Amino acid sequence: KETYSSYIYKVLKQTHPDTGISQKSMSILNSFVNDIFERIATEASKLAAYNKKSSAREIQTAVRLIL
Amino acid sequence: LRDNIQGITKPAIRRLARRGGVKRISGLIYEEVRAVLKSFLESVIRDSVTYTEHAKRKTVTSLDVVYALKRQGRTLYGF
Amino acid sequence: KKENRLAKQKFQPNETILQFLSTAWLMTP
Amino acid sequence: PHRYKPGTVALREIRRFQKSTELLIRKLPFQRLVREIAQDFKTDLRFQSSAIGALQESVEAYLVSLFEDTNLAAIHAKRVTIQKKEIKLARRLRGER
DNA sequence: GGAGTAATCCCCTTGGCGGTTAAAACGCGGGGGACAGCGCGTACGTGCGTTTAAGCGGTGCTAGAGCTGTCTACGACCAATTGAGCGGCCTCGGCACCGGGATTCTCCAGGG
DNA sequence: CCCTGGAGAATCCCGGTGCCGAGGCCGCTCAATTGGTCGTAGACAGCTCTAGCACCGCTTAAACGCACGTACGCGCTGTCCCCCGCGTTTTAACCGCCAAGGGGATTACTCC
Repeated sequence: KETYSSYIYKVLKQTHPDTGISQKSMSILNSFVNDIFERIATEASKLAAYNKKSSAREIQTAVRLIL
Repeated sequence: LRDNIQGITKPAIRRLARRGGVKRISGLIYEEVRAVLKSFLESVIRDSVTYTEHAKRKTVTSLDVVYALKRQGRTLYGF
Repeated sequence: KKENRLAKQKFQPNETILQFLSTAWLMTP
Repeated sequence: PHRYKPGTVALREIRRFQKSTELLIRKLPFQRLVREIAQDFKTDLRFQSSAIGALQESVEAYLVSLFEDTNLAAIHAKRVTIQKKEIKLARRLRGER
């Protein structure tokens, strides 16, 4: 139903106008993008519970440490 | 209605070694790697059956293989 | 290619060396 | 009888087998081993369709990584080919248990 | 006049075979892989005559630390409207491994 | 013996030329707006304070040579082993083909 594919091809048109890709790459995109989402959500969950300050800096720290 | 293994090839195990960077062979190349396969798989299924017997519940969709093998020590992508 | 495409036991005694091939024949022809 | 030195024709075997997406595992009996593993303790799996390919490719990853680690430990010793002791070195250090 | 009995749909399994190729193995030749003992020396072996530092303990507060009033700075309900890309399809550009053509990869027995 | 004339094999530059192929395009629809409501995380002022660092003042604990000195690192060298090379053959999963009952659902027929 819902497809990120149209937005992905919009970004492609921002980069390359007339290039074609495969469906297996799309499925791997789905898997890896979603597991990145899960990991980034997991990393920045209880950081606000490390000290009594419970935002943007949580996910910023997540991307700072995973990368 | 059950089937069991017969020895895991001279040829296909040889290609397994071929992509493992092996040209000739010793007497300890074909059989033992399959033994490591069996030991690792028996350990991971031991953990899985412990998980599914402690609470006595079934499993979920094909997303289990990537998570279970990642905890095991070698997971996969592809879809 | 025939050998590749293609792919009860009996009882039989033997006799040799010292032998009396015996026959009680009324040799009357 | 064009019989050449083994190892160089084994080298061309390596070149052929290490070039494309060819499935080097002639391995539906690998699937039967997986079935024996799965139905060893439980039953009524009712799994997906292509999950056999994913689990088998994970098996390939584990076994082949073991193969390269074993060959590295073998050239570490004075024996180029795969030896069981090299595999013990490759698996025990991984934390097998 | 909606449910009780039961006649209907039906499709899905419980299971056994056509058709089937790969799956493991044989199998012979040999020659490269199998694994180590020695050469000897270099590769370490080592234990007491000869010192800086390490882990400190003699004042006074001394960079960061936990600290209780009373809040400044914000992030999530509902209700009528509406636009993003989704609900479904398949359009025009460019596909997709062995052939036209064969020099590469590898060894071997005579030129030399 | 080196060097090599000659022998074996095998898939890289671009298609087979008919279709894969990704998410534009028809617009609509369902959780986003803004119409008002609402009390909670983050925090500013606040006060000395934990254990001991600046001096002094340390006692030996590692840290450093010597005088030889005494064995094993890597490959020669050894059999030895030994298992692929790749053709060839036989164990060996998957997916339709069969003809039936169970039975969940579902209403024909009906009934209290």
